[PDB]
Amino acid sequence: DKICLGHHAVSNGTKVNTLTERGVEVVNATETVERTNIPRICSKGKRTVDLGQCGLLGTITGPPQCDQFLEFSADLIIERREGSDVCYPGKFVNEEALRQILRESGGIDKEAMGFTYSGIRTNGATSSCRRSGSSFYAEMKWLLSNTDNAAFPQMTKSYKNTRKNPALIVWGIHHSGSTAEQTKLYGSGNKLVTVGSSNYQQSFVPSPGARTQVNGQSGRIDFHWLMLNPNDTVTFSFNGAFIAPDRASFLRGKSMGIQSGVQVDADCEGDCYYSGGTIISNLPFQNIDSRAVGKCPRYVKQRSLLLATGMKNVPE
Amino acid sequence: DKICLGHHAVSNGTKVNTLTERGVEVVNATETVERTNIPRICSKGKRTVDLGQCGLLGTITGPPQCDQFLEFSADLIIERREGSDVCYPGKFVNEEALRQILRESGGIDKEAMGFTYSGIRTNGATSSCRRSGSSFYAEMKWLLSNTDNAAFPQMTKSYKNTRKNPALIVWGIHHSGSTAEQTKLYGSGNKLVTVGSSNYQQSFVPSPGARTQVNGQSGRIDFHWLMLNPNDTVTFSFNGAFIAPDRASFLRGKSMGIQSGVQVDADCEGDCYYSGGTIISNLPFQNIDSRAVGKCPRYVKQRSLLLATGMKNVPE
Amino acid sequence: DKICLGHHAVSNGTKVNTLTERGVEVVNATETVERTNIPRICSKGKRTVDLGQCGLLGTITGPPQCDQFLEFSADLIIERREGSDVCYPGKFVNEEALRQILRESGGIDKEAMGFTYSGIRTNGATSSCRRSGSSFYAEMKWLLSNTDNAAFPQMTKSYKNTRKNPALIVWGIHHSGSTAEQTKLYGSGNKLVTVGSSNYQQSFVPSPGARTQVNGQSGRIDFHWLMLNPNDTVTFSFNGAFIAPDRASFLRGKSMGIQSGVQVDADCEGDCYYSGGTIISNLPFQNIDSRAVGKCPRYVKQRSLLLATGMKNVPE
Amino acid sequence: GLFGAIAGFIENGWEGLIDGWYGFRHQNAQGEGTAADYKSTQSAIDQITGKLNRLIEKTNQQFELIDNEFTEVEKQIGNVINWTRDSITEVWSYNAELLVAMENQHTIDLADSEMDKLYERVKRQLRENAEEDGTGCFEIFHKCDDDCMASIRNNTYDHSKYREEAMQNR
Amino acid sequence: GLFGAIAGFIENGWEGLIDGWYGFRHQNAQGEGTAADYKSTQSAIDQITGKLNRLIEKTNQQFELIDNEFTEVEKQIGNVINWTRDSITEVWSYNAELLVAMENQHTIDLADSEMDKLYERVKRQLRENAEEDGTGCFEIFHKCDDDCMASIRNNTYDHSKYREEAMQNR
Amino acid sequence: GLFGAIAGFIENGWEGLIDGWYGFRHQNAQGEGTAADYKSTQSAIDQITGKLNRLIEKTNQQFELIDNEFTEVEKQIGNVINWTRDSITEVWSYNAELLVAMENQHTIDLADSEMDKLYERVKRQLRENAEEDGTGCFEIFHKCDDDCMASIRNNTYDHSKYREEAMQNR
Ligand SMILES: *[C@@H]1O[C@H](CO)[C@@H](O)[C@H](O)[C@H]1NC(C)=O
Ligand SMILES: *[C@@H]1O[C@H](CO)[C@@H](O)[C@H](O)[C@H]1NC(C)=O
Ligand SMILES: *[C@@H]1O[C@H](CO)[C@@H](O)[C@H](O)[C@H]1NC(C)=O
Repeated sequence: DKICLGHHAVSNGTKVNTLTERGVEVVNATETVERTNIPRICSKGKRTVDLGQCGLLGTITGPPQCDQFLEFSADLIIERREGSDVCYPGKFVNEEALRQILRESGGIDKEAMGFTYSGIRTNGATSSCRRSGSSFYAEMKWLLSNTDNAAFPQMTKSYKNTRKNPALIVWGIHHSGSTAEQTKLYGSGNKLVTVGSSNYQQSFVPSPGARTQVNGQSGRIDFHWLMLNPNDTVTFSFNGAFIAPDRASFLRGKSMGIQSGVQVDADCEGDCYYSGGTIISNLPFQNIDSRAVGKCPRYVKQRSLLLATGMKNVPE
Repeated sequence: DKICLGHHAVSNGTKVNTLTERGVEVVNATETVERTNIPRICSKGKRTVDLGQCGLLGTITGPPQCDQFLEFSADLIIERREGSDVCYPGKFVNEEALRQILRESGGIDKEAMGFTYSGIRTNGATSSCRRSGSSFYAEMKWLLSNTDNAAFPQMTKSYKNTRKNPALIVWGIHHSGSTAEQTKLYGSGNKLVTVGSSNYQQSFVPSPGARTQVNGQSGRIDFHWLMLNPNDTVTFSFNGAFIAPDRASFLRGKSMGIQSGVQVDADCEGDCYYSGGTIISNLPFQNIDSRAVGKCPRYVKQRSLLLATGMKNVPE
Repeated sequence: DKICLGHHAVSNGTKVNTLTERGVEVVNATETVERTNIPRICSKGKRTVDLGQCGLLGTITGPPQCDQFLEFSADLIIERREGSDVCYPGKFVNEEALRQILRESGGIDKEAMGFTYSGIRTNGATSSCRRSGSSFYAEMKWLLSNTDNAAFPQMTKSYKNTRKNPALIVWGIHHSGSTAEQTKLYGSGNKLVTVGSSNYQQSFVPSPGARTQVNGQSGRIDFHWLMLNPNDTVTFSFNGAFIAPDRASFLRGKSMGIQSGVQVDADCEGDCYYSGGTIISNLPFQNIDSRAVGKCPRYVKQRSLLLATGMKNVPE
Repeated sequence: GLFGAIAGFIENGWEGLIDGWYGFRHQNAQGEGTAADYKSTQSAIDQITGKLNRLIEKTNQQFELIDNEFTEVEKQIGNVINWTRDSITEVWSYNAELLVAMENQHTIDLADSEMDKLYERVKRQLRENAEEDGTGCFEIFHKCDDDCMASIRNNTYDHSKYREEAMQNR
Repeated sequence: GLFGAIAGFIENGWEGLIDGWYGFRHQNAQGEGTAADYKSTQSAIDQITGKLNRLIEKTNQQFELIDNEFTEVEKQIGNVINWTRDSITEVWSYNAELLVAMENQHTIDLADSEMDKLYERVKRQLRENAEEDGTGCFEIFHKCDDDCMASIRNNTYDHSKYREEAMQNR
Repeated sequence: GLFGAIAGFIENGWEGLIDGWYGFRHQNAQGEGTAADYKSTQSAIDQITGKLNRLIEKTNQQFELIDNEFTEVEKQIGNVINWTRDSITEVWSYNAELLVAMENQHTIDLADSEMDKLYERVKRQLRENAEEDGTGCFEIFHKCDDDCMASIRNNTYDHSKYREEAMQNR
């Protein structure tokens, strides 16, 4: 007598949303929003750098912490909450622009700037940059007057970038804890530091006086930096309060910087990183970190968006 | 003989657009882009603040206008076109950053900074900050030399944030209308004001000289501000031209700031505000203000986008 | 006996993508992503300006290059890689903000500011701003002391914008190549330049000292600019190192600026421009320049996105 | 008209059908009757409702000021802000227009579908006792008293009862 | 093939149908003819046209420079700009690819629908005088001279005229 | 249910059909058999697969930090960044939800279509030797031995063989 046609069903299918109806039960579905972490920076395949105590900007100036990292090479660079760019108290002018530049630089190749000095101290040091007791930023000479209160000679120094890429040039302005200590280090009367290239052109006056006792110092160092074009030249005019570059920095290749709070792991391989791990997923969406970086699934508000992969489910 | 099936129709349906055809007549449609204003800030349910003459930044420094608002509480804060942050002429360094910070702060809780002064005038005043004739920013002491031309003592003051949140600290630099009036108020010779914490570190020189006659003054006050971390400390070094904080500010809870030109109304309830009213709507789109704020319908170019809610309409 | 119905086909149809299948052969398709350039700025219909050697900011200060362009009119403005804003070495403070302002201004209408000077040189010149040998920025008077080392008189100058639009005001600060040349030009002792309106309020100290030998000079000019409101007034206080405005600038109508490397052409008509040409297309997408400007097709990563305009193709 | 019923093989709608969206209009011995079909009407309605429920939506995301209407922010920053906001306006304006057009297309097609579905339901009910007039009518080759028509609407028409007679009107 | 006609129960297309998109190919006593159907062809065309009209569109929004190709802007600001623009590139690239795939899916399905719709129109015309061969042909159980075929195409085929005979070929 | 088969005129699914997605369940003299249909099952599968292939996708665009989790950037810039990023979150969250709902609607509709398409294929196979019971069954007006059923499934049922007998059961 009869032939009938039908379709399959399962007792327990899963609910999905449609244009027209919420929570319709279909046979099979699949998840579309990634929620799965890996509490470890999946470093395998790429050359990694964990800075720990080192602050990123520090890898240019070279305080104690960053001695490991004065000429590093990387594909992936890793900042840590405890990192510091500084030993003797001070900020970097335009700090974050520079941090961003460094996070993509593939590492730094340092090189001497050939600065020679006549009739002054080249070896200023302090009880904050500890090594052999008191020392300094391994890339900066703390220029001081020949003896106490000795008027600091009006000087000029100069450096030509003679490479194909541009050159990162950092210098510092020592703001003394008191007018007394400034004239103790550089001699009385006004002080100026002028810095000029073709790109750059700016200048600085020191500001002596007492601030809060960070690291046991009351005065601060203002760090300034510029980029120096191929064939171009930097000139420094100064008569004190000038923390001089000894070397300049050059950018190797290319890399990506991440701010992580979790272990490394060169067993697993990754391409999307977020502060608390790695996201390996095929899914086109994630709900983990708005701010995650690398090659990533788009970030969305939604915990789960189930995509039906089967027909309407209609059991008996 | 016969049974026929059909569908309904109406003589006058409405036209909508489809992937395939423009202005097809369907039975019923509904609007999708909101155009409906309420010329009143729907304040009901939330604690409101209308500033009027008061300028927002003013609520920290405290010129005449903002005497109402020196310790305000809010959920919703309202700026008015006539508001002013200033009595004695002057700008705020980084003004808008600060404005944004205040618009979300739930109000300010002020507290004394315990500054005591020896052998100088603490009570500087002016014919711009009117109250009892001449006065000043109710939160700032205008520090002056003990009498005319008296050299202003080199001073240092300090304050530790001893609370769980950070502390908003404002100070000012008086730029005198002439070198004459500067040495009349603070004494001859150079003047510097240095300001430092752990976060902050910056400094200031006054710039005496004549500018345009705003408010009957020729010189100006530069207002500067910093945020001070829990457990942290601020230090001021100075010998003149320094408008000192008397109190510091703390942020209460949370709020939202709007720039309105229209009356308040605590009868109606709202969540999307724009300069010229409130937008209460279920619609997922609006065409009213690109810049509207709160919990809002997405802004679109389109006046109307009609969404069909009924079948193709085919009359007789 | 029989009637059959069918559809057409073609031997060689083209492949397109669908929601469900990749590279399905349909009869006809059409391209959706524009790839077609026109190596020429299609200027017809709109008043054009090619600057060449002129730098855009230069059209205000008026070094040699921009003598053509001191009062230009435009609808479309065109910057060239070789353009320069400067003859005597120096940067513009906030350069790019200004550049953007100018690219939309419809041109500039210049007007005298009525500045008169007593007992000083008004005619400073240099071997960089070549014309009649040595000269200067055709809109700036290089104010100099009456003869060498003569103390420069403390002066004040003032200008009221008496028009309906605002007024662009540029001035300059000469940073001398040495303390010697500064006191040679303006006399010994400190120098300050203060600039104030109701909007603006800022001030400047010169920074003498040697920088790299750009254009045969070692010192630089800092150019500063402000916008001056209708009815408002600017005041300059100074005693040296001040490069004075002779005229102020006003914005004519409206325009659009592009950065082009290719020829003009007033034969063809355009509305979307990119550095290497013009994009005339109906297509809603392009793959040419991320950064292209005007009225443009959305930029997309995809070389081609073929949109089927015909049925599935099933040949024999 | 993806399904060709509405604005298709059915010539036009019934301005009189105030009862529902879909319905039967019969002509028999006893006269002529119009009734609406609950199930199909209700389905079309349920679905458009679901569309609405989805589209009438509020995102629980607050957005605050980055601009300033009173004292204009710095030109470069405010220009970047204006550019970002205008670009985002472009995206949502597109998203809205597209959403609405696509949703209107699907709504119409879905109604068309519900019509077809009903028609084909009755066709299936009648089996061999009626023939399709092509205008969305079924000519019944037997006698259909008002109780019969009723049975066809409440889905209780037994084709067996009338097969002999109807068939016989070959 | 949402409707199963094109690339479905009709086996394949006719490379010879240069007249239009859809058409009848008959075989009778007098020989064999192919003709195109204006109405269905024109509808499929009208619709794809409508798609084009909508998709070939210019937004009247000017966008200006915030960048600088000659002298690069400040790193932090230009990095924010690069990030915003690249993000917006990602959104539009997606919107475009999706729009095109969805539109091609619908275009194909729409053509499939137009085919079905035409077939079913002829099926309805015939009523009981022909039987469905399942390849998209109607076997006519009477004699269909070229005028008859013509009548079927210009929709003037009266099934009453041929019912007796066709039926009788039970 | 754009096509009204699945969750439509077919009353419900077969929890027993473990062989494929679609299938025939016959009842004859010899008993009762269930078999799955490869072609229809495989098409529905091919298509959903294609959807997956498209949706399981990685964009080859790297995005880097413009923010800073450790030492917070300047308030105005970081506020602009927060606003841009949150706006972009709003767009993708919408794009994702819409994509998934639209895709689920179409997936379901597509399966419904595949069911219809199969039914109608068998209907076409039978021609005049069977009648539609309206529940998704064909009552066969002749005798259908297990080889016959098989022939109907492997598409080798010749209606000519059984026309006389079936018809005769008028
Ligand atoms: C931004 O655009 C608004 C119009 O929506 C305009 O009023 C304002 O002047 C513009 N400001 C900037 C700097 O973009
Ligand atoms: C922005 O991208 C362009 C090319 O895509 C590149 O030339 C430029 O360096 C980028 N800007 C910055 C400052 O990263
Ligand atoms: C941006 O949002 C983040 C949320 O993780 C918040 O921590 C940060 O304070 C916000 N930035 C500012 C300063 O608005």
